[PDB]
Formats: sequence, C-alpha cells, structure tokens
Amino acid sequence: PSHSGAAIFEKVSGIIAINEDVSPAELTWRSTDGDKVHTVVLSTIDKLQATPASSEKMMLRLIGKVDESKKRKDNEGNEVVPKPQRHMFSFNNRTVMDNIKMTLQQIISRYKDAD
Amino acid sequence: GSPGYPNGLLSGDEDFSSIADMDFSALLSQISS
Repeated sequence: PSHSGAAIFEKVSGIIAINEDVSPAELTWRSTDGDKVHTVVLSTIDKLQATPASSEKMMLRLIGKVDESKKRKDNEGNEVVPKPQRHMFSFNNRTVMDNIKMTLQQIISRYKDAD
Repeated sequence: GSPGYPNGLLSGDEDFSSIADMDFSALLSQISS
C-alpha cells in the first residue's frame, strides 16, 4: 500500500494521492506542484479499469455511479440506456496503477457492502 | 529518426476519451480477428 504515486490528468502531469481517515475516501490528483487539483470520492464510484502490462497504453480509468433503472427509449421504442462516466489517469509504471487500484478497489468494496 | 511535437486540438480535450473508451474494452479482453 502506497496510496500516492504519479499520475497525469487532462495532459497536465501531476501526482496522485488517496484520501482515507477522512469523510468518504477520495482519490485526489494534484499537479506536479499542486496548483491544479481533481478529486474522486469513491463512495460515488462503482468500477475501476487500468491498462494491462501487455497494453501499449499507460492509463487508469475510474467508473462513476449511474442509475441504470431510468432506461430510456427512442422514437421507435429502441432501448437507449444512459452510461456511467469514467475518469482516466495516465501513468509511467504498472506497479503504481495496480497499487492505487488495489487501495481504491478496497475502498469501493466498503461502500459496496454499505454497513 | 527525428523527434517531433504531437498535436491534438481538433476539438478540445474531452473528445479523445470518448473514442479511447472503445480502446479500453479491447485491452482487458484482447481478441484477434
């Protein structure tokens, strides 16, 4: 467990930090100095997808919570279902993303049981 | 060869994560045709 490493968001390179012992745990990206900051509250997150070590890509996705029971239909009556929003983060090593996702995954599973 | 600067401002910044969402589902499964 490290909680913090190095991540890129919106082409601006920065450092990623996980927020626990706080009000519901949040994944806080900050700029390399930290003038820019983005926050992901995991009690509002449902899934997480990261680039494999076989993948050409260095990225980490964070899937948000959407209500899919509001299924919408088009003019002809075709099923058009609203999709959840995903948050990507670019990386330089697979050993970090798997360690950030590991913590994250352990945070959402707490809000997944709801006790 | 020679290093260069890639440019990708044909829309904004949030227009590349919509097509790179079709990119992420082929990586975890990976299927050859």
